Amino acid sequence: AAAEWISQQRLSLYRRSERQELSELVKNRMKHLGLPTTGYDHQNTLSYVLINPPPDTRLEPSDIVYLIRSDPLA
Amino acid sequence: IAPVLELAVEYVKGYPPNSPYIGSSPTLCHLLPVKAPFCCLRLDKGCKHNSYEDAKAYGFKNKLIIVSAETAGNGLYNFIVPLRAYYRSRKELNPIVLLLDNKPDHHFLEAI
Ligand SMILES: [K+]
Ligand SMILES: [Zn+2]
Repeated sequence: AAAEWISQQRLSLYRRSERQELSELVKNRMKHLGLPTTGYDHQNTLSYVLINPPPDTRLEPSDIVYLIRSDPLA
Repeated sequence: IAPVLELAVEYVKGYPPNSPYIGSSPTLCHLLPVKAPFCCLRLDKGCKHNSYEDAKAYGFKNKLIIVSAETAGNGLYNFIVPLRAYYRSRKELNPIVLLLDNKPDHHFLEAI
């Protein structure tokens, strides 16, 4: 009855995506080198730079403001 | 001739563990029960497990397939998989000897 399990793995291995392919390749290398697989566990964001925006621009969350801080030793 | 009707060591069978590249279609192949150490994949030198130094000392039952390639890469992997596929007859398996100009990397050896 091993053929039933072979067919189950065959359909699963055919249905797997490219992201699973890349993930298993990394994890295979990690086990071969000896590192734990967990912790390897994508970027749906868009970022840009606003140079000197007008003082009316709203501050959004996760905003990073470029600063020129004065010399601490001076 | 009957008419066509209108209406109708031993090897394990599994997938090669380490796929050498992305996009390699998984083929169910005749697999060794335990991974062969990289020393046992070399036909020239003898190792702990065998003292054989050429194909005469091995004494293969079947005739050999010798591949004279320059470097062992993912292409040579695509040569071995069709010959080791599960639907190929196991008794008719032909030993494959890779006659490489350059020493194979451990990535190729781990795949084969
Ligand atoms: K040998
Ligand atoms: Zn050996």
